[PDB]
Parts: sequence; structure tokens; C-alpha cells
Amino acid sequence: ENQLSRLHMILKPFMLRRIKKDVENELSDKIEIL
Amino acid sequence: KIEEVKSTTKTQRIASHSHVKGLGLDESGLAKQAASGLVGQENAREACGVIVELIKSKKMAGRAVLLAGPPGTGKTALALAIAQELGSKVPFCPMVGSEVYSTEIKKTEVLMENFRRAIGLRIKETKEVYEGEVTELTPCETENKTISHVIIGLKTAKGTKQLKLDPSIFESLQKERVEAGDVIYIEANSGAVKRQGRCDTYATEFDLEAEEYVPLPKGDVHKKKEIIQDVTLHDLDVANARPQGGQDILSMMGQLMKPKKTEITDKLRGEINKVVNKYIDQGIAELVPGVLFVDEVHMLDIECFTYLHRALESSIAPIVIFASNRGNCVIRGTEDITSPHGIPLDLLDRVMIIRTMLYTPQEMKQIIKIRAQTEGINISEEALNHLGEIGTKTTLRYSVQLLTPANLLAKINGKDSIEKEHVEEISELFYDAKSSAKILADQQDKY
Ligand SMILES: Nc1ncnc2c1ncn2[C@@H]1O[C@H](COP(=O)(O)OP(=O)(O)O)[C@@H](O)[C@H]1O
Repeated sequence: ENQLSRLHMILKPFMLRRIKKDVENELSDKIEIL
Repeated sequence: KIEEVKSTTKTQRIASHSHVKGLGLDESGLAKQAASGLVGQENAREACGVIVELIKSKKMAGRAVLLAGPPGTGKTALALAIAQELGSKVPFCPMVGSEVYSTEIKKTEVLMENFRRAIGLRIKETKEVYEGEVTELTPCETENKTISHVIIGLKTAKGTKQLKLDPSIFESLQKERVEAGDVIYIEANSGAVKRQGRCDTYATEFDLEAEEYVPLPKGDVHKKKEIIQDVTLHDLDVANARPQGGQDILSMMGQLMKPKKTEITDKLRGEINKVVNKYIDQGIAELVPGVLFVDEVHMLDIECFTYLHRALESSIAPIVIFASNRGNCVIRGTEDITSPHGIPLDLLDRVMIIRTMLYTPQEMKQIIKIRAQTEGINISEEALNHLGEIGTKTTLRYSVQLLTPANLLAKINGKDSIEKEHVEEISELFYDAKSSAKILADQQDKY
């Protein structure tokens, strides 16, 4: 936890994030196969 | 999310020796008690061990061994174990004694076909070839006029060349109906032409044509390659006796007529021997002298046995294995004469005899187990013991032969494995040689 939380707070003042739900209101999943 | 796979290709079929994988020796040459799918027979498996050293030594010509012992003792299985222990490279030629009785060539010569087939040869054939799309085809003529020389233009992904060629290659191209835009391959050692079809560059020039088109060949037009050929001396003996090779009317005709065998002259084998001794001395070749195995040898004619004297002494001849299953039998073709193993004493001095034992009940169980896990079937302990019980009364082969009939009854009433009641029921349907001979001798008035 601790080291990652500091590395996140280095990035977060100059990196954006979303998760695809801003468009997966309109779009369906990948059907993924092995 | 999803996982996918497929497989529905059928296995190789299971067969009466497919559990044999080798002699099952240790490094001292002793036999392991049960290994490589075999059991027992150590006094024979050790001896076969010395014979697979003998084959792999290459040194000897015409050494011969006779596997002798009752029916069901594994003599063919041990000869297959030798074949598996040599691997694919060394030729093992199987034969059955009654195969010598050809209707096309004398018995005495059918053996020489097998002797010459059991010597293998490996060759670096440095072929050279022309291939490409034919962009041009133009013949050239000489005085009384007729063809004399040929221009063929070939193209490939890596270039084009305007070749100058022999008029026999023009006759060969005309025979194959080759035209401009065809993709062809020419073997320059042999004059042989293969027309593949028109180049894919033309693939829609018609709405219908009989052709299947092909892609433009890669690399240069004229090239040589180091083909490795595995071949027997017999395959040199026969190809020179009725040649399909070359491009002339006579070879093209002789390929179509009925391919009768012919009694090959010793002088031709003299030429093949002189030829292959040059290929070995050039270092082009390797020789791989292998094995001829004659199962059921005991019904070769006294003609054949008396020929085998001269054959096994020849400084050319392959190593030989025989099998026999006969007592003090009368030798076929003699009517008067009785000898061990159905073999004349005159030949019996020339063979190292390997003696094959009968099985104990405790070896029957172990073969039957190894057989069941080869047939792909599961068996309970009292059921396997009942096949062993039957094997004491009847014979080894019969106790093996009851397995899959019982497995059908098992799954016909929904079970996963053979139980004793399935073996016990099967024994009521399928009689054996002994039990059938009883009812047949009782009812003998009616047959
Ligand atoms: N020692 C053995 N190890 C493994 N299988 C054997 C052995 N002896 C016999 N068998 C098997 O039992 C059967 C009888 O042996 P086989 O070689 O056919 O006898 P025969 O020499 O009389 O013709 C075959 O299925 C064979 O593979």
C-alpha cells in the first residue's frame, strides 16, 4: 500500500483517469476468448 | 471470458503387438523383469540384446538367428522388439514363410528380393532444377528440317532467365501441354517436367476454365539442392530392370503395361554393387545393413532352405531372423525327412538358436494387465485374476482375446470396468481350441 499511494500522488497532479463507464453507458463489452 | 478447444481425429488402431516398445534391457545387457511393454523371457531377451548390438555394429554379413518355442511364447513379439529397438532408420524387412510361392518369379529368387530389400542405403542426391512461369517458348531448327535446340524463358519472384535447352525437354514440355503463363518445374538431372498450372497473375482471365491457378515461385530460376534419399538396394535392382525413368517413348510406354516381376540377372546386381561401392567411396552415401525377419520359416520348401545356404554365406547379405513353432516335423517338399523346427539340419548348423520358454500363471496376469492398459480398458482385481485362472486352463492368446468382448458387455449394461461376471459370461459364448475340440470330437458322427 504505502509506496504505491505515494507513487499515485506523484502521478495524480499530472495524470487523468476515467474507467470506460463514461462511454459504456452506450457501448457493450468485449467478448474475450482464449 | 470463454475458453475454446477441439480434437476429433481418430487414434491409430490398437494391434496384437502394439504394446511392444523395445527389449527392456538394462545397461549390463540383463533383461528387466517387466519393461518396454514386455514380461519374462529373460534367457531370450538377453540374446536378442546381443543381436541388436550385432545389427548396430554393421560388421557382419549373413549372420542368422532362429527364435524357437511353442505357439503363444512371444517369438514374433521379440522380433518386433528388435525392430523397435533399432528405431526407424535401420530397415527391418518383415516376411512370412509362405510369401516365397510367387506365381510370377521362382521361389529361390523371391528370397533374393527380400535379402536385397533388407540392405538400406542413404544418399545425398544433389539435384538441380529450373522453375518459374514460362514467359517464352521458342524452338530452334537444323538441316534435313527438324528441332535441335530450345529457348524457354522462365520468371520467378527473384528474377528471370532465358534458358537454352535440349530438344528432348521440348518434347517433354509438349507432352505436358505447357504454354506461356504456365508455372512449371524441370528436374535438370532427369529431364522431368511438372506443370503446376497458370500463374495467379492470370487468375480471372476467364469466367470458366478447368485450371487451378498457383502463386509465382520464389528464389532464382536455376538452383541446386541437397536432397537426402533413403532407399534399399532392391530399389536400385528393380528400377534398372524395368525403368520408368527418362522421357522417351519406350519408358513412357513401359510404365503403362502390366508391371510383372522378373527373375533379375546376377550381372545387374554386379553393376549395382559396383555403383554403390563408388557412392560410398565418394562419401556421397552411407550404408545401413538391417534385418530380414522370416516369420513362420518352417514351410519354406527344401528348394528355399538349400538356397538359404548360399545366401547366408554371401559377403553382401543382411542379418537374418527366423521364427518357428514346430516339433520334430516333416520338412515340406521332402515327404520322407523329419527334423527339428521343420528346418533341415544342413541349415540348422548355420543359425544361432534362441530358446523361448512357456509362461507361468504369474506372467499371464502381468501380460493381461499390460494388454488391458493398451486396449484402453479398466478391470477389477478378481476379474483380472479370473482371466489368469482361464489362462492356466486354456492359452495366453485366449485370455487376452476375452478382454474387449467383456468390455462391450460391461458398457452395454452401463459399467465403467470389466467385472468378473462379464469375463465369466463371455467364457460361455466364445469357446477356445481345447473346449471346441471336446464337443467336436463328441459330436464327430455329424460333421
Ligand atoms: N514376452 C512378452 N511380452 C509381451 N507380450 C508378449 C510376450 N510374449 C507374448 N506376448 C504377447 O502375447 C501374444 C502371443 O505372442 P506371439 O509373439 O504372437 O507368439 P508366437 O511367437 O507363438 O507367434 C501376442 O499378443 C504378444 O504380443
